[PDB]
Amino acid sequence: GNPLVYLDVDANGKPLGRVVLELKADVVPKTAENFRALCTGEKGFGYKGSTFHRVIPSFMCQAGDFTNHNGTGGKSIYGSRFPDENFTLKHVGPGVLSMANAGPNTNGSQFFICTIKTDWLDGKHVVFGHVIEGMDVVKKIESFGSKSGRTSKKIVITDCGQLS
Ligand SMILES: CCN1Cc2cc(NC(=O)c3cnc4cc(=O)[nH]n4c3C)ccc2NCCC1=O
Repeated sequence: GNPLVYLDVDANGKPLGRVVLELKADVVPKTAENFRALCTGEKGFGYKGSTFHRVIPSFMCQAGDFTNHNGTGGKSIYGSRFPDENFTLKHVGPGVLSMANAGPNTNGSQFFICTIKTDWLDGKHVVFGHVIEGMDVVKKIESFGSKSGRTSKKIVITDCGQLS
């Protein structure tokens, strides 16, 4: 079945709790596998220790730049970028998990969790999962964002991995 993965998130060094994500490998297997392996760290790199560096209230929480920690970096398990697998899943509401990009076919490791329906991203960002548990954690993260995306607390994925 589809993987379940987790992100354990701190804000200013104190735990907020756990976000559990279902990865829709049934729809986007290549995109799901990238995220899964970055959660386990099994390729020797991944999300552990990295940050939510861009958080915009009433929009989304973005993370996954584990190389430069500022939005310029990250990489996939396949290489520095990989294609848009499909656009079948839509940005239907809060809790959607989707790939950040720098235009078509530039998926790496950066991703975002929506806190609203973001329909204008349909056909532009690859949706690959959703929050199973821990939306309260996502709302906390969101509350530490700003219009510019700059966070007002240091939001760190302290641990991450695969549950099933
Ligand atoms: C740049 C080189 N690059 C990495 C890369 C960068 C991004 N960047 C973003 O999505 C982003 C990040 N941070 C911020 C803060 C902000 O205010 N905007 N913002 C944006 C729009 C997305 C995916 C990938 N992965 C593919 C590989 C690749 O080409």
